[PDB]
Amino acid sequence: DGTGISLHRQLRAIQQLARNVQAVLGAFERGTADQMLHVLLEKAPPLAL
Amino acid sequence: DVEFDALLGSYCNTLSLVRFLELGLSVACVCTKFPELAYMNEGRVQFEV
Repeated sequence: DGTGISLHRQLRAIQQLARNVQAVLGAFERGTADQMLHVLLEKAPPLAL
Repeated sequence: DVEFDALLGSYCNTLSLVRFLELGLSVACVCTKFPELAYMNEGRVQFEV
């Protein structure tokens, strides 16, 4: 509506968006490393054996 | 015999626009524009006598 109220809470929106997008992209950098050890775990046989 | 039928005129009016401000009612009210009435919750005026 043009009122400053709409401005600030829009910042909060742009803010929260940037924070989740930031969070899910890094989920693939950890996903990978986790993906590894598990794929490393699926593949891996114990030492004892 | 030569005949015709004619449109002898076309009339329109003017829709007239009144302003609350050119009125005497406007003395019975203080008017202010408050674009955030949407975002308000409870407004209050308080008096002392």
